Amino acid sequence: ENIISVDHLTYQYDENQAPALTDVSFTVHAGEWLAIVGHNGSGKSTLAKSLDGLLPFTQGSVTVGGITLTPETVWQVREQIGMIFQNPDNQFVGATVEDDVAFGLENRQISRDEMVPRVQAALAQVGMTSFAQREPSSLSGGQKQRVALAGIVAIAPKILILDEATSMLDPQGRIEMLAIVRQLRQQQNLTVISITHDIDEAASADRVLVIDDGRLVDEAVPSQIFERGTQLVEMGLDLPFTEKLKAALRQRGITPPTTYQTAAEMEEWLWQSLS
Amino acid sequence: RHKTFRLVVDALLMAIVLLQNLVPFLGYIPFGPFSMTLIGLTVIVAGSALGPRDGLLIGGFWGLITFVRAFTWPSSPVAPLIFTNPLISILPRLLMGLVAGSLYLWGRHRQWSMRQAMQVAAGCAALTNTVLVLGLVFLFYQTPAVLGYVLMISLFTNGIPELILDVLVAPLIAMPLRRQWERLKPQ
Amino acid sequence: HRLDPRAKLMLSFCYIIVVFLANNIWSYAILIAFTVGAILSSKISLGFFLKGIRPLLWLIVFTVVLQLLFSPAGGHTYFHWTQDGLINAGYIFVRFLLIIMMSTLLTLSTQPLDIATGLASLMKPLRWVKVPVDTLAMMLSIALRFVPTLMDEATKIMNAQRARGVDFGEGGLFKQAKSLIPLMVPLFMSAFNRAEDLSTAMEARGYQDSEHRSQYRRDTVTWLLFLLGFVAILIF
Amino acid sequence: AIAFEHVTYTYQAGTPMAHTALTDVSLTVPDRGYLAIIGHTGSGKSTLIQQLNALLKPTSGTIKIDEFTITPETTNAALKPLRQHVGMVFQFPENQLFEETVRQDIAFGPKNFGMADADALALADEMLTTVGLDQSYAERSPFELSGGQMRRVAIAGVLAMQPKVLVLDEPTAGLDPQGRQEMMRLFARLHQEQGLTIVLVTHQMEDVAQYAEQVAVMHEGRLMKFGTPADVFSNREWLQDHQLDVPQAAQFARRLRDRGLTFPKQPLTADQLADYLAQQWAQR
Repeated sequence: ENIISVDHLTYQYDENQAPALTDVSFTVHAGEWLAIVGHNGSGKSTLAKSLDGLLPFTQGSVTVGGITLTPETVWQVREQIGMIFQNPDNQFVGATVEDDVAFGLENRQISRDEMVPRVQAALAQVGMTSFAQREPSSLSGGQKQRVALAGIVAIAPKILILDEATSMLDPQGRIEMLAIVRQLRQQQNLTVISITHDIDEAASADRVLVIDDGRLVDEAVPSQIFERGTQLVEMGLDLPFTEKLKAALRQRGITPPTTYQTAAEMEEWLWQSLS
Repeated sequence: RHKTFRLVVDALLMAIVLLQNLVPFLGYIPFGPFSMTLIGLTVIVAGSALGPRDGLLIGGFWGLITFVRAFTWPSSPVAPLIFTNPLISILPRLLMGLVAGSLYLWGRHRQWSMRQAMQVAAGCAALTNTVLVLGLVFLFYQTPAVLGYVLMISLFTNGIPELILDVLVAPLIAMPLRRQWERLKPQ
Repeated sequence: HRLDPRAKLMLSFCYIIVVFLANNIWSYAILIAFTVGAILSSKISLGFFLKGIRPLLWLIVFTVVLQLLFSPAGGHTYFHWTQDGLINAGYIFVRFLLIIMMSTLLTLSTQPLDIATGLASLMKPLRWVKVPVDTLAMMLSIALRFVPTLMDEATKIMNAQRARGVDFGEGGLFKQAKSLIPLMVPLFMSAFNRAEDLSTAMEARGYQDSEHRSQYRRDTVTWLLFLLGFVAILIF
Repeated sequence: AIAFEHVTYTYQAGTPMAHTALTDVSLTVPDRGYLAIIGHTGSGKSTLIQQLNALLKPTSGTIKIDEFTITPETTNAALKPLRQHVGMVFQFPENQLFEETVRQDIAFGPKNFGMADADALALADEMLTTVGLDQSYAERSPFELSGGQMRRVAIAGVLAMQPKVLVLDEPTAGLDPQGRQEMMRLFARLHQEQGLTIVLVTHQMEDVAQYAEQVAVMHEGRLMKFGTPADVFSNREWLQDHQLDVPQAAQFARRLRDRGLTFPKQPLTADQLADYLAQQWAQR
């Protein structure tokens, strides 16, 4: 649960530069996976930034699981919000994996006695325990992100915000990070918010929020968004394959179902169609 | 927030300098008995991109390294003579990140352009760096308390590696900084 | 047995301030005994250390020639009356060798972040003088981890620059420095933009102040051996 | 044409540490070619990409690129005109901008190879369109710009050197779906029109099956397979073993094979599949 109502953030001038936002409002339930797709310069970038203390908006108010975001209520909202950013280094503190995972705690007053076993536990939760002694340089974008996640699991909050956390990741690396969030969701009832252009990440969500030129412009379950077909790419998300296939069929004379099909559904339809 | 950001930027100018020491291609550029540094022109930046507070820190971090370098892993062969007394090595670096910072502040207050202030604050911070080494060398040329010709020779082989470092920073030093304070200024 | 934490620095700090004192020969015979005594324990190869030392001795000699050369020449074409250089150059070379040996013995038995946490805990005093030593620890701990990252990104910019048509190394001194702009400008800007992205991340993490640091962070007998062998040395 | 003839490269050669990143690599690419190089990370597909530019000379074997021939004894000074003939777009090329205006940065390539500033800025003017941007941008600073449009300027500055071979390590990495797309097409269009050789290192099989006429599978420093996408993708277990996979059109194609449909070739893209289903549909 968290609540955004009537939010605006410009640079105080016009609509361009760092993506503006005008009158954005929605609420997340508890233990929901909300994805927020959008093109570029839809404020979906800064909208992530805003649900933490890190963005000084003039209009609108954010409230996260009770507390509403104010200069002196920031550290008590951030406490229950774990954010993972686009770039895998640049959020890496300390030489060694285990110093980073601990960085959350160590500079949050926890004592090395309670801290040591919560860290080996956190590292093991993401399947990273052997890499504890490791320099970040010797790690891939994939891994570097899994320890960012181990960092948030070590402090254990209720909201995980994934600001295009898979953006800069190799597909095999990206696949792992996603599966270990799904893996995470099953246990502890974690609440996930994702900003992505990834179809897989966006399809694993319960509900999708489409931003367009700084304004929240649609909202649906994922099966509804995917019926946007090729207009999806322009919208801020790649194409599910079945929509690739349906497109390539229209081009060749064949008129397929409108409602989004899955591989399983589409494969079945073709067989039934083709006798 | 801003203070935290500053803490990291220092720490990264602090890494660039470690990096220039570790990689000799970045630290300097030979002459060939002599060699003009580039570790100098990084502090001119830290001074006049953030302000003198940081030009102090990065300039100090340098002079502290050329200190331990002089014993453990010498820079020049003319380093185990000079930069082993931490006044002579430290003072020029520390006090040239200072001239760096303020002489941009000062010259902006004089309503100069961002180019003209940068340039001036560099050819100065070079100067008010080289002079101190000649200064501090001339001083410890003449006293023991624990080789005048040798001291003179040491002085001679600074009045040249640095004479280039002065023509270095004034054009080149300005370019990697005008962009920098620009991004900083908006923040 | 490199498993020595902090003192190792204070050791070599204090090992340095010993080498100057030793004027006698019956004295600093004691030095080589504990100098090679240190090296012998760490490894028996005795080759890499000598090999890994050669590059430096070209310097120490390059200096020592200067000491000797000037006195005989007198900067005057005075030839070789150069006794002072012989004793004074000899002392130098001797001194700036026992140090290098032991500093190089240090660097080869101590991972660099173990120093940084040592150095920034040999100033575990040093508070109560207005120095925010713990914050400087932070910026140190950070500086360290970016050194490899900056180094990768540096050669990366460089090769990319080369593809464009930039000649690194070619010429001098002007054309050689002028080729350094297309690598310098981005290196810094990337580091700036790097640090902006980094600080933001730290804020998201629950850190708001440098003052509270937790986590991370046998030895005497070495200082016993550097006491019952040190004070038992300034006798001579 | 590009031709590798037993090219092998070892880092720090003549040294105990020495590492052989690339071993016994023979491959040919015709004129107007499109090579994609795939394989696990650090299988030397990038040691091999740097060979082309001449950023590394072969350690043994030879490379021939049109007028050019690089052998281990080739001196890097008679190779400078290869750095323009072969244009190399490095991954995240946005961290290579440094000039005051964006026009001087684009013109920077050209000038390094002789052009007087007059016609190099003039070229830089026309290069901006090509890549995407408006003339407004010409005078702007590289850093005023967006992450996405900094890459256009990066790319365009390379295109300004007028290369005959175009090597991109990862053109679409860290880009939104549309951005990835404007660009894959930009590249295809140049190859399709204006006839250019593209060399593409990807981890995206879909780009490969859709754009390439030639694939190289690099595994652990060796050239495991080479040939058309049809050749390379037609066997899947083999691919898995080298930590790759067929594209999605082909897996789905299997699902329909599993259900009793037969295709005259294994379909690698959605269009080519839909081409079969259409003819089959007519037969219905």
